[PDB]
Amino acid sequence: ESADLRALAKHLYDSYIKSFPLTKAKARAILTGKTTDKSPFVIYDMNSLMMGEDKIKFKHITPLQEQSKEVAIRIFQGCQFRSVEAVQEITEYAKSIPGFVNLDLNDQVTLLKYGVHEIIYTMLASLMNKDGVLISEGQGFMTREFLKSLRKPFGDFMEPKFEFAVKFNALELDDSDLAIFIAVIILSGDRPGLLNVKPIEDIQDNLLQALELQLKLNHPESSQLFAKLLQKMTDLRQIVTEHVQLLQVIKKTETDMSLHPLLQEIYKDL
Amino acid sequence: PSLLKKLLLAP
Ligand SMILES: O=C(NCc1ccccc1)c1ccc2c(c1)cc(C(=O)O)n2Cc1ccc(Cl)c(F)c1
Repeated sequence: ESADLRALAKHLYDSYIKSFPLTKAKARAILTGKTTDKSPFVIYDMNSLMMGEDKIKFKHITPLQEQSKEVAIRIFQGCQFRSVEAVQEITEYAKSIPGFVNLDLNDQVTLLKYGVHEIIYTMLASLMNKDGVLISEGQGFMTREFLKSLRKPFGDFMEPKFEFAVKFNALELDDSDLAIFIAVIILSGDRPGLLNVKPIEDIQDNLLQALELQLKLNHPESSQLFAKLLQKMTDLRQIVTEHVQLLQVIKKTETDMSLHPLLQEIYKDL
Repeated sequence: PSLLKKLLLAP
């Protein structure tokens, strides 16, 4: 049984490389300054943001800068745009996981709907230092302090993401580990409204074995790593909860904020 | 029409 589980881990890691353009390996290389490439443009303040504002990939009728008078809104829009693309990359990876295609589509939609936010925050940690986050596919770096400067409620918007990333990065997971971990999160059988729970948990049980084999082999000296990682899964639930509350406060609080239809689908009835 | 469903039935 050991040989079949190892093949699954390989399958997932290959799909992961195919699906996700900026990997942890690449992100860490950039963050550690070990790269042929020139260092990212650092946005730490309003002036740096203005010069680097053009670098941000916001695609719309008007340029990012003209989009709002208020800078926290423009950053918010950039995050939402990246999230829409992130959901596409996750969905593509979800289709790669064995048996996911066979399940009921409505189940497949339910799993993505709850899964995506938790996966995004996992992979965001790959982009994160204690001091900031790589943005725009590595081309820029926005500091944690600058994100924390923005007026309320936006100032506290990214901070739990940073707090989670410090703890999660301390696990020192590599890309191969993450591929399986992510697969496990997608295949959670306790999502509200799932029609057929049994096939889901069946796959998730298989994924969980591959994961702990992966972690023993890849991280032999790390005692109870599997345990620590499962506990994180529960932490992610709690980040998303926090995040949704904040969106509602924005919803009623800000008239200007506009939500993409894809996000809007995931957010409704959550 | 779910947009997620549309993404799922994509190639
Ligand atoms: O909570 C996030 N999504 C949920 C969400 C949903 C509705 C509106 C806003 C939020 C989130 C936050 C930050 C994120 C990403 C996702 C993905 C990236 C990424 O891949 O870079 N980042 C970093 C980042 C930081 C600053 C700028 Cl300006 C930016 F464009 C991107």
